Amino acid sequence: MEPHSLRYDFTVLSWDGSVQSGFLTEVHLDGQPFIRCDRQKCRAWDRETRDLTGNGKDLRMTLAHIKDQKEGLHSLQEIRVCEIHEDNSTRSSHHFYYDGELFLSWNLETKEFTMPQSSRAQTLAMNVRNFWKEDAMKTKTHFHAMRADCLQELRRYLKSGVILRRTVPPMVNVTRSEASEGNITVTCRASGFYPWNITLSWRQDGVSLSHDTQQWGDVLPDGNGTYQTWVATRICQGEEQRFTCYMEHSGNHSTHPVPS
Amino acid sequence: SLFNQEVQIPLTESYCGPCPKNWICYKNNCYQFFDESKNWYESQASCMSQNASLLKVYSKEDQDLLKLVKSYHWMGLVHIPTNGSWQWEDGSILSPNLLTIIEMQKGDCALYASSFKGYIENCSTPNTYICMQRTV
Amino acid sequence: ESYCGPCPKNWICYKNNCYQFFDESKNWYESQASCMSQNASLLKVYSKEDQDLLKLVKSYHWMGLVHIPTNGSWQWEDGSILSPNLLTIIEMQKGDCALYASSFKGYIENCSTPNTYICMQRTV
Repeated sequence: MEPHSLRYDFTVLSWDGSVQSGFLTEVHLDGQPFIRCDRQKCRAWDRETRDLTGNGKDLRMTLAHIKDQKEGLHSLQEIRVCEIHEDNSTRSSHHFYYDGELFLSWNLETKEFTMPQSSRAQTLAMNVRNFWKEDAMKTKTHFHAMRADCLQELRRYLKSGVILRRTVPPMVNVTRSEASEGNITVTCRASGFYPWNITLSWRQDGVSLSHDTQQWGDVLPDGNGTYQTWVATRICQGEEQRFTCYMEHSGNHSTHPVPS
Repeated sequence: SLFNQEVQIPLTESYCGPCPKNWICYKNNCYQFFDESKNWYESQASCMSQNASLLKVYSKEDQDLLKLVKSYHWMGLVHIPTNGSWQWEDGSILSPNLLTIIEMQKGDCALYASSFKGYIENCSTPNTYICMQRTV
Repeated sequence: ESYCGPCPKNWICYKNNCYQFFDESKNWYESQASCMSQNASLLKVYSKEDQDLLKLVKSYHWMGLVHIPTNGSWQWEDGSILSPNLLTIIEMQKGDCALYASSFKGYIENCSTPNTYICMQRTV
């Protein structure tokens, strides 16, 4: 099963080196928009304001310390994500992006910053790291506390049933396309299913056909948050009996014949 | 009603204390921040050497200045494992609706952080600390 | 001495200076009017030793520091000069007002931008 996730984002901008008044704060629950704040005006309640939007103010101060002679627009984005997996193990990441590119990350295992190999990335990261060092801004404990906040909030959303993940079984339908030169195309469509992961395949006498002897739809969004896909193969009239469609989805498995 | 309604004038001013020399005085409490990192036991010993306890949080209104504090600091909050409940040095209970306690490291002590957070920390980890003395 | 003040009854006392922090965001002009309504002024930084508690302040907050471009340096609202070796001024937004941040930083901000603010009584 895919893990559950909580994502915090803080974004600030400069124009010609002047850091603008705005600071955008977002909270996404399993990729889904939840809380959006424009400065302290938060929309989905004292915790929404206090500390949380405050991260954007700290970010305005960080962007003021990034030396960049290139005029026009710059952007700084801070991204925090924690994950809770099926087995109760956790992930966490803490990333900073300048003009849309990663320049700094915090590694929970080493309790250390990691920078990218690029020399311009390392210069941005040392501007920021030296600022935070001077003014005691973002210590080891801060990074561990922010991780502990994220997981505790994810655990509260999960308990409350706000991100209640439901299984939605596919509808399966098999259709036959007309017998050009004595051959028919049999198509197996699975629609309205969640989650995304599905197995679908034609079988001849109960053995799965090779990938290359079948034609494959992508897995597309199918609305109300569900998916759809299909698989096809070309057989001889007379043979329809030998060919079945096999479907596995979250422990369901079913076999669908070619209809008469 | 400093007079009969609220107004700030020289006549409605008072002295705050008594407190140790050069501590923070606010609404009948004395505070000091120690920048030398110590474990919980040594932070407690240091405060008690000055006739003070570690920070006790009892009121968001009376201690609203705690909202402005940078960084993480030992306070006087300790775990009784027998019950699974938090109390202060003075044996009083943690009153509900004062602190959010956050599981950070497995441990029996808590760091104060703004706003009214307690981060569960290993009692042996060196940290800065806040001492508190009631004026009377 | 054991006694700090004199100060307003519900204000923070430290080395006989009187302080308060305001959470309601106001522009520089409205923050200064609000401090003066309480018999005070926006934070003036005059001593790293006497105001060492300013090291422990989270986030940024209006203080009483203003740019007059005509004379071409930073001064406090009361006309007194910024003493050298107290504040490092950092250009954040183009503007003529400054936010206080730890440790003894001033961030240049647009005077019209709403922000939290620190009041201090004019020193004895």
